[PDB]
Amino acid sequence: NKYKLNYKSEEEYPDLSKHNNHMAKVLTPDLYKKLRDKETPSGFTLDDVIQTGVDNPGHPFIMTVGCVAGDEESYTVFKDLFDPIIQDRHGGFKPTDKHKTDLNHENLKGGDDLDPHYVLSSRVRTGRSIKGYTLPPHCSRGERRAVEKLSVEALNSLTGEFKGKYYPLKSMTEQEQQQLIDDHFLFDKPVSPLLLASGMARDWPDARGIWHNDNKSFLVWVNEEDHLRVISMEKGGNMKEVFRRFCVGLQKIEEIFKKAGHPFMWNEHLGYVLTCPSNLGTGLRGGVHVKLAHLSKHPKFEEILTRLRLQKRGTSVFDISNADRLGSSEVEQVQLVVDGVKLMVEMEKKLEKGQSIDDMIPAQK
Amino acid sequence: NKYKLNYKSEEEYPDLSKHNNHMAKVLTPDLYKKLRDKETPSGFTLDDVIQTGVDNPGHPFIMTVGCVAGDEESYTVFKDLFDPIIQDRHGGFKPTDKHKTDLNHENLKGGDDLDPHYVLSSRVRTGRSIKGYTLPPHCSRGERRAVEKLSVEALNSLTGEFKGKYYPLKSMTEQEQQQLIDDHFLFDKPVSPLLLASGMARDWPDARGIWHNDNKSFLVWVNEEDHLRVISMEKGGNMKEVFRRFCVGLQKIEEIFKKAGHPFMWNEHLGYVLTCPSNLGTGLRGGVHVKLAHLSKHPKFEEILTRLRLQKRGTSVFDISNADRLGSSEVEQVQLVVDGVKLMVEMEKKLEKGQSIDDMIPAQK
Repeated sequence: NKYKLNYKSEEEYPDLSKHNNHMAKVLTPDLYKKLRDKETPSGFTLDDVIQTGVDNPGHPFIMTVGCVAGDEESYTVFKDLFDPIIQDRHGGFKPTDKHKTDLNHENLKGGDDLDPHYVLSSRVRTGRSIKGYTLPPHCSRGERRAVEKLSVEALNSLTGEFKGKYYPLKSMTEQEQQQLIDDHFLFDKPVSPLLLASGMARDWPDARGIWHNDNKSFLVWVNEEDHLRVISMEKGGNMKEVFRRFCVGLQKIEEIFKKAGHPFMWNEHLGYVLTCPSNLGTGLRGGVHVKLAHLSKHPKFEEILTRLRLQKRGTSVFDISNADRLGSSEVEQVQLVVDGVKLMVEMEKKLEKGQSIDDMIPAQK
Repeated sequence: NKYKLNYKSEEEYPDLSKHNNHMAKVLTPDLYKKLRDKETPSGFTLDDVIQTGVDNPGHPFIMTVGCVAGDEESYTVFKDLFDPIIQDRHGGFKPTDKHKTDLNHENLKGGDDLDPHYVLSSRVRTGRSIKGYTLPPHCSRGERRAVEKLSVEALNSLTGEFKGKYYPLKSMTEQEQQQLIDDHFLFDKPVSPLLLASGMARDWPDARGIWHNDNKSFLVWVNEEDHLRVISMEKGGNMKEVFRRFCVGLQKIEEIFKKAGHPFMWNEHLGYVLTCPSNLGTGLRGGVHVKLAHLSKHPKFEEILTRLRLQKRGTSVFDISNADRLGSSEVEQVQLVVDGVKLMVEMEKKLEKGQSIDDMIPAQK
């Protein structure tokens, strides 16, 4: 990435011509001129935020964020870039709005145990950053190793439902690796160019690794896209339990990290901070794998997804999850999943009977 | 890449465990400790030289250099790393040896017009760096654009045998591009991980481009692996003429660049400097495409290649070229090509007749 202030702003300004990303829509020659000479306490500059957006012009059909933060201070130092990108990507969320965090699983009160004939598996995942180290697109091997070191020691101390074991990618045996492959716990070097272009793939697999509890119901990936990626999963429909395991496991790693002088990066405005702006706030994606045989063929599938504020992705089973991140707490996001997936299983149980279905007005369930 | 001097040398030292590259053989904890705090006038550090070697452990069968220079001063500033790597890769070439350059095509005197029934095409290529800008793994868009700017204006002024036209990759029409594809003049974004890991692919295709004369006998690629890549080619066997066009065209771009305050990077010890250490000296690769029907099946093909000091690669036609770069001048390298390919066509004309063949002792032809 890197700039050179001996050069004129216009000589260094990126050619964002046929680019279709949140970064390219916001950058103007002035914004670059104004912020091109700044940098974070760690040496992270604007050229470094926008690099992956200069390299990846993408496709007109879909918009990527096109930029990353290498620090907790990148969001502040370069707020004039990030601010409008955050308001756009996250539905008008202003520079002056606040993000409420809610990990009291007891507040899911009104959320349940979804139909096993339709919900194959239930799952909640989030991403965390650790205060004190820079984010993956910038962190040094020393920083990476410290994050891995701190995490492994926290995880190794966990006990009971949370007792588990760590699996470094570097010295992984074929047996240890095939297991993880058919356990769905494995990750490898990023092939995505949006990921590769921000420089977060350097030194692979130094300090990267995989941790999971003995029950294989709780998983943590270390040093991949963000310092930590945590997941609570289950076969079936007990979303309450998946969220509760998730919440309790998170609070146990969080206090160990607090005590060591390294809490999860978090601020009243952005909630939990992570490397990609589209993940700010909760970093959460709670979802299910549902059999929507008829509903998915229905003309109003897309619209019903939108009004329930959920979204889907491949796997006639779909991976449906909440679509919000900033502006709403985790209890409210996993609440919308329980609600709209309950509704959709009802709708599917009607079409099975040749009956017509009824949508709800927007933003509920 | 990047380091952090607040960290202990051992916390930042790379895990070069099962790596098989020239860099990994030379780095020791002390060498890193000693040089990790240095940097070139441009900000280029050791983490930046060795990065592509930390990322690419490679294959035990073949050795890669595993490091790059982002400056003319990287070779000096980090001489303790580069020095032994250069002596190893280039056959004992000491820190105190000198490189003689020889672009007097008249000195090819004793070199000719190779057999057209066996030599399909003749070709000489080299790489150049332009003094004043950093090398591709580090250069900014501003620097890249300046190199492109300076080159295009030099090339555009050339006339006669050398009149030509420039083709930017950025605004290339499909017609302009298919032509170049079936003209064998086209290049695109690097897929090699050794290339991608040193950061030289940033901003693609900003400031990259393709230039060729009207005769399609002279070609220059701008801002790809090195600032410039120049090639003189021809169908057939007139190696004298391919070298002469090559030498004359090079001297014409060289004087234009001298006059502007930007000569080709060159020093009495390393000859022409380029981003990869394996290319130092001449950066030259003169070669031919030869029909070696019987000789290539011969048990002593590999050995005869070695004693002639040539090497081959795919395309029963082979692409045979000189194997040396540092320690020998260009006239001596293209001389070894004319000589050994003349010898090999003779050998092939014997096997065609059921006769036995005779090798020469090492380092000649």
